[PDB]
Amino acid sequence: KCFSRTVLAPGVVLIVQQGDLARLPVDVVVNASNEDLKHYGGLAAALSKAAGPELQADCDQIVKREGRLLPGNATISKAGKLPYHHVIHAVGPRWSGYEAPRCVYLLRRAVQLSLCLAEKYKYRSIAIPAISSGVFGFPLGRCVETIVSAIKENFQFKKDGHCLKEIYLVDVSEKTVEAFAEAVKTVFKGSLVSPGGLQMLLVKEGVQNAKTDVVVNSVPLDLVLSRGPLSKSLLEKAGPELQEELDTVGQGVAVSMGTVLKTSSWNLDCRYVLHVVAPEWRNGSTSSLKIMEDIIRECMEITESLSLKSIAFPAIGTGNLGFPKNIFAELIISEVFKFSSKNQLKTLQEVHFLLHPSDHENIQAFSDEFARRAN
Ligand SMILES: Nc1ncnc2c1ncn2[C@@H]1O[C@H](COP(=O)(O)OP(=O)(O)OC[C@H]2O[C@H](O)[C@H](O)[C@@H]2O)[C@@H](O)[C@H]1O
Repeated sequence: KCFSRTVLAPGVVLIVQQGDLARLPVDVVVNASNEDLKHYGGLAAALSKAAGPELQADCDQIVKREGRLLPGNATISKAGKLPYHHVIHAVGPRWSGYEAPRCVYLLRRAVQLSLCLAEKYKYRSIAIPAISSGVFGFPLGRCVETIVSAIKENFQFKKDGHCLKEIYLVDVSEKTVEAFAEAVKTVFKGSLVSPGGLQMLLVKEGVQNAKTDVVVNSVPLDLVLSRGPLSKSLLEKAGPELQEELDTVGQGVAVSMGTVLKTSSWNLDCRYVLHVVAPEWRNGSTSSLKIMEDIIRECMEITESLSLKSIAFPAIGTGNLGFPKNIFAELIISEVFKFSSKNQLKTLQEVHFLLHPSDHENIQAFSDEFARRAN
């Protein structure tokens, strides 16, 4: 039983249907999974059954070679006896009344990530169930608006290249599908304040011209500052004494992934510069998403321990490391929120976002997200 049919964009159509994810006319289906890729209850169990042990087997090996996933994550496995080659496994969040927005955030990261994945393997049709709604507790109303919002933003934010044409939104119960069809109906000043007081300023200057107490740079494993365009602009403006200081502070240290080192500002108008070695997008890896949230937390954390009052973040990793810009905007914003609410800060009160005037995708990404957050 089909319900509605909606156009997103030329060639692309969103279809709410009733049906069984096991037997559907699409390239790939999305599984509501957990952190271990274990499929012991729910639909994922329905899927495992039909697929046979092959389905679990690959998962098990995926979990032993890449390790457990975390909420807000998605990977891709063999399908076994299913009418597909692959299943996309989306690990949605567990639902908590207190951490609502972070839950909304992670449910949506999962959906976004799973669209990325299907797009990577060039699929042109996908089936998505109401992830999280079952045994992870996510109230059916918010769950499905979030999924639909996620999908909208996928085609709204960058039209530039897309393999997907058919997105099915599925379930076997009639009410979940009613939700979905209601959800689709509903779905179709750069300055926020978190609960605990700290505010985030959208700012459209070169990072070199920033005037905060702390500024973050993104830099490679051997710490040369001349390579990336962000690093280059700081190097140029500060003086070469920043390269000399950085190489000397990172002397006795086996520079790894998620490494943060502090230097003084020289020519620059800030007091200190935090230099950070950000992870490659690696296709949206679990690691990449941890390590980056961690850097973000550490730089704010450090800053509170220096008793400083303000810090300037650029779109780190959205250049050569290949982070889809929207995903990042929304990664760092969540993290500033999550962090501010959970701590009682004494001196940190202002996170600025420095976006090059000529970087419209980054200006765009952060605006849209700021708009949602003020909405
Ligand atoms: N002057 C500026 N002011 C503000 N933003 C800027 C500026 N210049 C560039 N951006 C934005 O800055 C963003 C980041 O661009 P990238 O410099 O590649 O850093 P990355 O974090 O992607 O990683 C690449 C580096 O790290 C790796 O180890 C590589 O070896 C490189 O050294 C882009 O969105 C720019 O639009």
